[PDB]
Amino acid sequence: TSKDIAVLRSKEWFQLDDEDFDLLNKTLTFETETEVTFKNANIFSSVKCFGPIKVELPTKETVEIGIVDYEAGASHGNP
Amino acid sequence: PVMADLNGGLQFVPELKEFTAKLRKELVETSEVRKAVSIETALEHKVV
Amino acid sequence: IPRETIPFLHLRKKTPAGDWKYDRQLSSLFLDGLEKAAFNGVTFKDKYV
Repeated sequence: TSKDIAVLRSKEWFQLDDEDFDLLNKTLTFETETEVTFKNANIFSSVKCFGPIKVELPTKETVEIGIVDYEAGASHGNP
Repeated sequence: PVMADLNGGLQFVPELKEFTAKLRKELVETSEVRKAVSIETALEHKVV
Repeated sequence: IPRETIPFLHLRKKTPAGDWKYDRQLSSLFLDGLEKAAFNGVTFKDKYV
């Protein structure tokens, strides 16, 4: 659909090298790594979530398009 | 005999079919998305 | 085909208004096929009707 690429572009950690890209009938892969500093067993104190965002080609040979960069504090989970 | 055209002019605005299909096919998007965004953002707000 | 002058065999064409009026060009080649259809004739091969 096209209402999904918007909620995506609605995002702040879903940034790319070029928003121009076409995001329909495309398949994306998210090889993300998370770092976190706690202050309790559940209540985080700092959260990093980075990692590339890759796309299927007609060959399905994934390729890099954009980057995730989520930063946060006092979280209770990972969005 | 006579005929009364009580149409406001909707025989001029042409290719009305999709002219109309659009006017609403926009609302659904501009509407549905904000049913999706509003919830995930609220959802987002619920994990942190 | 003279000007202002409609033949006996014309096709038509629509306006954004809602009507159908005599084109000339459009209705001018229906006839070359005919004159063609008359000195040489048309085929209907491979049709299915």
